[PDB]
Amino acid sequence: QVQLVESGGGSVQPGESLRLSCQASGRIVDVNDMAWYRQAPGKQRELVARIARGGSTHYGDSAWGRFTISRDNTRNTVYLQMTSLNVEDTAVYYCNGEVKVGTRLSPFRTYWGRGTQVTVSSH
Amino acid sequence: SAVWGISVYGVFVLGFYIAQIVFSEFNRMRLSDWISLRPDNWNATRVAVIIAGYREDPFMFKKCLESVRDSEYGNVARLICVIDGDEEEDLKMAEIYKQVYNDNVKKPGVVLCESENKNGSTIDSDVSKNICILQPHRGKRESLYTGFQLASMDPSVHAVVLIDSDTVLEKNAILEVVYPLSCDPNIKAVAGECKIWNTDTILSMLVSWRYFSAFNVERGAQSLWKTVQCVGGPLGAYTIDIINEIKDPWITQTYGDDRRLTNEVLMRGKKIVYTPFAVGWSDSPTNVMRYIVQQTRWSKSWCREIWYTLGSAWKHGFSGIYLAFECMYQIMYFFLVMYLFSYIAIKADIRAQTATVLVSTLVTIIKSSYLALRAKNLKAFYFVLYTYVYFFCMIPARITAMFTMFDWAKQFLITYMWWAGVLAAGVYSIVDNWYFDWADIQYRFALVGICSYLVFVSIVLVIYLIGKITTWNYTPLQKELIEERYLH
Amino acid sequence: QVQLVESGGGLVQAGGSLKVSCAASGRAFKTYRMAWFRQAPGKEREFVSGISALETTYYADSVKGRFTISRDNTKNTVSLQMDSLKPEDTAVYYCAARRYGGTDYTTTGSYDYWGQGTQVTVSS
Ligand SMILES: CCCCCCCCCCCCCCCCCC(=O)OC[C@H](COP(=O)(O)OCCN)OC(=O)CCCCCCCCCCCCCCCCC
Ligand SMILES: CC(C)CCC[C@@H](C)[C@H]1CC[C@H]2[C@@H]3CC=C4C[C@@H](OC(=O)CCC(=O)O)CC[C@]4(C)[C@H]3CC[C@]12C
Ligand SMILES: CC(=O)N[C@@H]1[C@@H](O[C@@H]2O[C@H](C(=O)O)[C@@H](O)[C@H](O)[C@H]2O)[C@H](O)[C@@H](CO)O[C@H]1O
Ligand SMILES: O=c1ccn([C@@H]2O[C@H](COP(=O)(O)OP(=O)(O)O)[C@@H](O)[C@H]2O)c(=O)[nH]1
Ligand SMILES: [Mn+2]
Ligand SMILES: [Mn+2]
Repeated sequence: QVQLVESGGGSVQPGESLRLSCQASGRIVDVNDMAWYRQAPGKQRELVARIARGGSTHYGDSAWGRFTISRDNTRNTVYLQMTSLNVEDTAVYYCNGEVKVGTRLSPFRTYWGRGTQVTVSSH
Repeated sequence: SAVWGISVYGVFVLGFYIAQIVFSEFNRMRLSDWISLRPDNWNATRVAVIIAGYREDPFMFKKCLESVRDSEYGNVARLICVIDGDEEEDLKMAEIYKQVYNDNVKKPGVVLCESENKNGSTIDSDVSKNICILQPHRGKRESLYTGFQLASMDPSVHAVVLIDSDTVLEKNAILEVVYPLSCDPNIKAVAGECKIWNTDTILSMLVSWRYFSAFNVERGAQSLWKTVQCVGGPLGAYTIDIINEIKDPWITQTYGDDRRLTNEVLMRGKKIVYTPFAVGWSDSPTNVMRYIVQQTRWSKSWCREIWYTLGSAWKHGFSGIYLAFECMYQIMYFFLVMYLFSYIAIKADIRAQTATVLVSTLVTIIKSSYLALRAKNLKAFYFVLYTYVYFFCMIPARITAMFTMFDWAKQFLITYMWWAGVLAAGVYSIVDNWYFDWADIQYRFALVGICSYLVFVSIVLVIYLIGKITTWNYTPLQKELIEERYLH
Repeated sequence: QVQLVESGGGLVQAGGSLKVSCAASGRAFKTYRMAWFRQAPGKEREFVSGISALETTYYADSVKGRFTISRDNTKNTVSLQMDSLKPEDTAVYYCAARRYGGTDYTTTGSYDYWGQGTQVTVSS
């Protein structure tokens, strides 16, 4: 039983940063990979960024040069940095993790987060 | 006609081995020049790693997966694991993957190659997560086909690294296979070194040194001209474009995989190199019968595919002359050995039998001397015993492959026939030359030579026994694996 | 065992040529070292020439460049061709065989199987 804290977003003007931080739960043996999925009020959910323990990065169709992902594996946390936001970034962001709980023999289980709302509007 | 037959054999073997050594050294120098001038922390070729396994050992599978996970390459897209599974017994490998990697196993009802829609989108939706696929049991080629489809549907992967389910990669194994792909826009495949780690039996040690010779000398000599005949199964790399072009003919044409793929790259007129700085640790059979079975299959594949390298050489221009000569040498070496043994057995002359034995021993000692110099190891002299294996485990396998291709049962009947013939020839020679003459200088030469040879072989075998007693023969990875398996 | 029967030889004047062949009936005329010995009326038996099973030829000091020895394993005959039969060749020639032996191949005791001898005479 693990949970993802989520730092929280809000309402922002176009062209600034968000600094979305997702922190994992307590008792944890290993964390392999963690990603930041996004679900717009439009067409289903999609992927924004994914980061591995070895530093490899998998970006989405709009993250190539706008949003970066950082691990800082000291406290099994993930950070997403947002730049040059536009009005199409209003969505709900979900934290995805692969966590062990019991021991080394326990399998890696995929866990999702509650998510945070990010709205970009000129109002 | 004896002296000519032995001098010709000695020259024909040793001169070609020395030419191969020189070509291998030149290839290694070129590859070391390429490795230098490489920027520090280099990762440019996005790489998809493909593992195909079928009922693997759980410990070795876990070691392989962890060696992949511990690799120091920073631009790996994802790990694609394809299993001939769909059954209850093949779910243990999936469980091991889940306990080392994601819980992202997919169990489609069909194999990709047998469908009107061969795209990987029917089984894959996220190109980010490492994926495990449980195919129906069809074969290695089908699982590799699914791996190609899953890797080629992401428009960012540039190359695929194919490894087996039992290889333990070094931390820089992935980096050193995908780097040569970036050095020449005609290089489409790269072969890595495969090292045997379980040298706790005499057959295993001899096979390990045979692998060292066959990779660091033969494959290096081939790679000097960029015409490597076979890309090693345990560790290979292919560009994604050549995979896209040669995948379909390779799947709609058994054990010719990683040899028919290399062959397709060769008939396309594309270059293939071998890098000795990428090491993957695989194992070798420790039984004579299983070794003979494996060599029978390999020889079947070799005699099936040699007729394509000889017709596709002209595509390489004048660099294919080495390929044609190597094929002719491999054809004629077997016949030369067979004819030489037959002549020496039928004629039954002691001063010629001793001469042949001593010349063969000297040639093998020179080969083992070079192997020890290159490997910086004193155990390479064990290779002097490999001449037995080739005579008693490789000739019957080649004959069986030949008599199967154009014609127990067939598999294990030519082996005992060959052994019985060898024993009969030996007994006939001894019984035909039963006399003692210490006045004759030629008899003194023959007797002293044969006694010296037996003394030398006995000393080498006693050294091997002492090394095996103290566990000095074991490779460091073998000792680590023994300790870890004890811990489990 | 090997049984040896001599053939050839006779009355040849001083300076002529002659041939003496011993035929050995036995299981294996392939591994038998052969030799020829001469017994003279005023002397004793002594080694004059011989050939080993590997076609190595040994000759006596006095007949080093005179005779020529050869063997034929098909017809089982070992032959000695003598040229320029000067005096001291008036002797009985015996053909001897031996399968197992040591460094001493000149003493009459080394060779196990002996023949009956053929007489060769020379007239001045
Ligand atoms: C580290 C370097 C060391 C160098 C020095 C090594 C020692 C050198 C030799 C030292 C002296 C040893 C002499 C040999 C001793 C054994 C022979 C012996 O003692 O008995 C003699 C025997 C016949 O004796 P017998 O029948 O009993 O006669 C009546 C009296 N007893 O005679 C025999 O039966 C001999 C039988 C053996 C014949 C062997 C012929 C084969 C030669 C090699 C060819 C085979 C090659 C392998 C097969 C290949 C097939 C393709
Ligand atoms: C019970 C007794 C009568 C059996 C007699 C044994 C021999 C008939 C066998 C045993 C070891 C064999 C030898 C082992 C290896 C070779 C190498 C083989 O081919 C090579 O030379 C390739 C290896 C190299 O390049 O040196 C030639 C025959 C030969 C000498 C074999 C000749 C036949 C031998 C002497
Ligand atoms: C080390 C190496 O490259 N050996 C070549 C053979 O490759 C083997 O292929 C089989 C297989 O069934 O796919 C695997 O089990 C082995 O691990 C591979 O090493 C190849 O089949 C053969 C064909 O000519 O040539 C060898 O050199
Ligand atoms: O029908 C098959 C037979 C083998 N393999 C796999 O391809 C490799 C072949 O190695 P093998 O088991 O034959 O032993 P080796 O030849 O390496 O000694 C192994 O990873 C197998 O699991 C497969 O995928 N389908
Ligand atoms: Mn295995
Ligand atoms: Mn294997």
